[PDB]
Amino acid sequence: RYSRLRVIAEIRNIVSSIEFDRDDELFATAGVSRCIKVFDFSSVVNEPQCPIVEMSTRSKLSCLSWNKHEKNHIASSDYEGIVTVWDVTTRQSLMEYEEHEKRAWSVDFSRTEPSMLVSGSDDCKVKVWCTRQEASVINIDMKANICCVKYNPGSSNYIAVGSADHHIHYYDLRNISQPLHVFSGHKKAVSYVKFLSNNELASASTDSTLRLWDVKDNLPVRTFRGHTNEKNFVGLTVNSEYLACGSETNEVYVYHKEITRPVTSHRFSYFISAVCWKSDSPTMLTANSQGTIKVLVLAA
Amino acid sequence: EDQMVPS
Repeated sequence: RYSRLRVIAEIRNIVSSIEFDRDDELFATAGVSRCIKVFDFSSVVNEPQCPIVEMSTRSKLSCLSWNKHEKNHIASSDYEGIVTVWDVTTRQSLMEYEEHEKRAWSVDFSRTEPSMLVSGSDDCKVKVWCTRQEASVINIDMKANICCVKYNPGSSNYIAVGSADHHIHYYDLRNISQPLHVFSGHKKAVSYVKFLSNNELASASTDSTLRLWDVKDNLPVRTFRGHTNEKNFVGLTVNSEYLACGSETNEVYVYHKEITRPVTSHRFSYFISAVCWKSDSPTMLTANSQGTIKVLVLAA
Repeated sequence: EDQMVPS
């Protein structure tokens, strides 16, 4: 069906995160330049490229997550450990969560309980927050640096936690004394976790693989190979059928979930640093370590 | 160095 990625728009330091809002109407970027920039997708695609909002931050940014119910709200995690909820219309920080003691690598707003958000940190803690409360609601003390956290798309009771210990820890937040399951397979730190569906979890790792897992029956499914990822956070994004990730060769890779080697790749000293599908469509946002953003589309 | 996965 698809053999290539077409470039349909290009906006010319490291972009750590690129994400669409609840309606795939706006998208935001953030990274080491200490600024969250919000763009209008249709304007980017139609025009020959200025953000509609910019919010300056105290610290380098590692991750963004838009709220799934409040259109205008977006969370960020930063290198000081601060997890911030922002309103892109007023530009104000609504909440500043400061309990983490080191860099927070990841933040995720729940889709099904949209006031809930989870973060993970080099301080080896996972923290769950509610936008109506200043103090964390849940704290999980883990043994190693947490690189990524993601809520299950169907229920706010489950999170996947990718750890520097090479494992994915899958928690039921109703009983955090032990994880539901810990998935071993990766040979290096797990840098991203993303769900394709309620029962299908994907991961990326600096062992140069993506992996697919079944979180209903707790099974390994598939390992994906072709890209180069031994060092950096290079991005992972999934939808119902496809996985895309960056590479330290400055190439974006796309896999179909049933096929272990790439369906296609796109050549952008540089590494791809962030990727995001436009929901279940063949359109994708991408960004690299030079700060360039491209809108790509899978095509015949 | 930035955006490096902890090891």
